[PDB]
Amino acid sequence: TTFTELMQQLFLKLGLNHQVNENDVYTFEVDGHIQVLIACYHQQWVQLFSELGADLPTNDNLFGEHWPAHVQGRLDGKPILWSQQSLVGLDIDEMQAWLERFIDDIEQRK
Amino acid sequence: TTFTELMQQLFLKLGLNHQVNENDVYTFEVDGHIQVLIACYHQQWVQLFSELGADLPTNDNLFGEHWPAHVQGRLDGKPILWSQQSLVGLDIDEMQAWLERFIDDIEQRK
Ligand SMILES: [Pt+2]
Ligand SMILES: [Pt+2]
Repeated sequence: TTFTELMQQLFLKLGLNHQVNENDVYTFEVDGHIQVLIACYHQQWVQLFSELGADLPTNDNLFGEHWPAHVQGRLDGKPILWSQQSLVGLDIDEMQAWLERFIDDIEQRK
Repeated sequence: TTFTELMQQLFLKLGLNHQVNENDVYTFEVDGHIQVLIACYHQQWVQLFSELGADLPTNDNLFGEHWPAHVQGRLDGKPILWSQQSLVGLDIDEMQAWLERFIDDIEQRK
């Protein structure tokens, strides 16, 4: 199905409150300090995004730890974490696991 | 089809010589200075890998420039570039374009 269908089914299932902006980007907060953005690009890629605060900028950024990989980047000089995967074949179960996995990773870093 | 089917069809089409090792990793050289490794992990992910020499380690590593993204990492303190995408939905045409695109990117950096 489309990104929104997936997104809806996702939040409507996990009973989590969400926030969609004008550009069609979903946001969900973990506890009270973790914000995760989820957008779809070019009708194929699902992007995850979350800020890290003032984490250890020294990250080798190799693939292997996660599938897909969690990449640490520099935005506004400020540390961020992102993950991407194609929509094709993406089921609600994989979506949930990927998120949990990304959420988990965020905490361990912050 | 499987990774190998794809891989074969790829090299057998572009008329490029290749080299498969013991771990089932394909290698292809561009001109005489560019080596690209292609492996499949967990029967789902196709990984691209190539060394950069002594490039500018200062890379923000944001998504957006390419789909999928070309990530710059540190392996053995030495700069590398990688890209990953799921096998599902992956056709020989996308494979070729992704490679060309990765190859291109390597050159511009080295
Ligand atoms: Pt597009
Ligand atoms: Pt596996």
